[PDB]
Amino acid sequence: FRRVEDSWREADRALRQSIIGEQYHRGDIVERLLNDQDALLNTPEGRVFDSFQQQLRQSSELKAMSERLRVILSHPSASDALNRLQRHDLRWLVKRLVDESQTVLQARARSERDVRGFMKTGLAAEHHRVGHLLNEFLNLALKLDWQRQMI
Amino acid sequence: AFTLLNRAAGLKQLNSIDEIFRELVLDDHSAFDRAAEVANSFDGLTEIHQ
Amino acid sequence: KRMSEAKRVDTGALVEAGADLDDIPVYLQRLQELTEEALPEKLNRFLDYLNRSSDDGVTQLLSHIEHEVLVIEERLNELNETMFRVDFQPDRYLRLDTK
Amino acid sequence: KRMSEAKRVDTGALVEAGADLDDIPVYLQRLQELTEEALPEKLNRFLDY
Amino acid sequence: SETRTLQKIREATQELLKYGLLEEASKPNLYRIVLSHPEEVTRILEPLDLDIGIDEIRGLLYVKVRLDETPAQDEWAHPLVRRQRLNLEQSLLVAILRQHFVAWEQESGTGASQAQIAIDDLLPQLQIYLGDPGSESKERTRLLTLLDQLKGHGLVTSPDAHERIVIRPIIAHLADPINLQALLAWLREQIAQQT
Amino acid sequence: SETRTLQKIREATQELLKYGLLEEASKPNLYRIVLSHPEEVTRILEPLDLDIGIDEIRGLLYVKVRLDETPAQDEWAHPLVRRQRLNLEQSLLVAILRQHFVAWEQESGTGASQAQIAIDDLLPQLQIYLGDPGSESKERTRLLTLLDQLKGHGLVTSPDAHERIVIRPIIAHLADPINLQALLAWLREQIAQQT
Repeated sequence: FRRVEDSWREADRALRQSIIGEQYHRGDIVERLLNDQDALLNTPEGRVFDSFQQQLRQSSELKAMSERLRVILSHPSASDALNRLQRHDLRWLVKRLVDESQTVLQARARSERDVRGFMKTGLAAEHHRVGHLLNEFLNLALKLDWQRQMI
Repeated sequence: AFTLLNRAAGLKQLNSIDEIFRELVLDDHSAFDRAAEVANSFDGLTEIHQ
Repeated sequence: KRMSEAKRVDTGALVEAGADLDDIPVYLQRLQELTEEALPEKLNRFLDYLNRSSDDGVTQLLSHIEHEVLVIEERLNELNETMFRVDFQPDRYLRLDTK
Repeated sequence: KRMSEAKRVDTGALVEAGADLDDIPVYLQRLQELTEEALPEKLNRFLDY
Repeated sequence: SETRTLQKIREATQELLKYGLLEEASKPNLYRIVLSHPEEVTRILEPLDLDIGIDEIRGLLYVKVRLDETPAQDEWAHPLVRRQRLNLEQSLLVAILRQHFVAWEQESGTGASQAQIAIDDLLPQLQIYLGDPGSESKERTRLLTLLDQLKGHGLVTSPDAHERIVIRPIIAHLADPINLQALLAWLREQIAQQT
Repeated sequence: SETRTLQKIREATQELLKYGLLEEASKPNLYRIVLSHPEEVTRILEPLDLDIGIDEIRGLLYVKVRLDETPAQDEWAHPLVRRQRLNLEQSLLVAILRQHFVAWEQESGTGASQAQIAIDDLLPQLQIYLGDPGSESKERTRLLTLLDQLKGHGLVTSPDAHERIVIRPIIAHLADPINLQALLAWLREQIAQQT
């Protein structure tokens, strides 16, 4: 799930970075969004995430799993098999996945929110002109050296 | 720990157990801002759709 | 009548224009811009994708709540364990129950 | 243009009509209706409430 | 012995110099004072090699270095102006702001400066260019340092209680299509030199 | 409509404003320009509630508030002039340089021979009045910071190869010499009682 996060974070970063291209119609950006999400979903990590989510529809299974984990960690042998820390983490596995999936939905909502704001550009005339001016300027910016402090 | 300490030293009410737990005992992680985020995303998407 | 009616539904573009014979250029330019965006073609995909993302958020939230309840349960059992170390009344230890 | 604009501002008394001169009689029937019945009645009721 | 320029005019002008700009939405008195005696202000500035630009739709006044003979290198060479020239990254933020400014101006008309933004929204946008040092606090420090520097040029109010700031309208004149095109051409030139 | 103020005039004026001062022996042409055009200069200052005082022998011009004292305020407030309060050390050095300028004017006349001194002798006295910041080199550093801040306030020249400085005539015209003299009295008083 570490990598699941990295992938969707990267996808969000990409969609942002690309939305600067003035060339993109509203229809271009919506399509880019939908295709980015479908691609990230069908990739293996995406398949893992989707499987996890589908399980959440059948919550009974996850809850039963956590229950059985508790019962197991109760048994005395557990203490031997696992130092304190491992037993802690295993006791709270199901959560530490559920919480982690939240990070995915945050990237999704972040992309969605940015494109919503962008897509509202029913500009007036002169505003549209200066907006073209800006979008031009910014795509120039994307190629500069932002690490060299001197620059 | 210290939070519970003060809430305890403030038990002038000396009220019932349910309050004891809900206020004094358990550090708070209610998900209100989370629900706000979720409904807000729903509305943002409805805006896209509209 | 057509130019008027379209401007009726417009937001931000045809509002600048009239509803008369000289306004045709901007009217059809707007139609052309829309067709480039081909925006209405996204419809079903985006409806389904909204259902997807929103269903995900809501269900994951109804999860995060439940697991918080069970963490609180773990706190309670820890404290029941701790209090079992001592007697509350002569032959009596105190225990917590939840519902 | 004016008649279509009126149907635009219309609340359900002109939309039923078309957008040609044969409708204009209905338009102006609504006009006299509003002028005589609606305006005095409603202004008096407004200030009375 | 000698005459006094209208004390009220002297007040309005010296204040507007202190701020470098003056908004109807805040001090309509001095703003209208200038409106009544704009040529007075002009004459006053001529020794100073300064000028008044005006934008009454936005209820704004703002000084501006006289272009007639100020050194061809830059109006910034002017001895008496003190704050340092704007720089690249600052202009980057400027661009982002102006974008938001114009967007909201459409949404609300070109009236007074209710042009409010929430800082958290800037963090995504600016994150793409300056990157991500992987510490939200670090990037907020960066962002607020920038914003501060901008308010030194008078373009932006510092964060309020709700971490919202309003965009000073003076930006639009700093960011009219002419400046945008000139700077954009210069930016393309720099891309060419670097390439 | 209005023809431009002579470039020479606006140039000398901008010099005077940037440094609040003009010295003939260093920049004679601007001093002379203003001398030939004092009415116009003050007229230019007239809206801004400014004015210049002069000292031909010391060869200095300096800006100054045109307003009267406490006409409508308990204490005069000029927007374009921040009344900075020199901290303790700066005021101390100022008093020393004031009395030294006086003494030099006794030894060489007023103005025609600008006050001068080698920095070395000042370090012991100032350290006595101040308190060691940690080393003699630290005394040099702090003193040079003070000298730089004075120079920025138009009060001294840099310490040259021999660390010789010229004390600027504006010290002679300073606002509250009596308060500085009282502070010097307090300082010598404190030094005398603490032994």
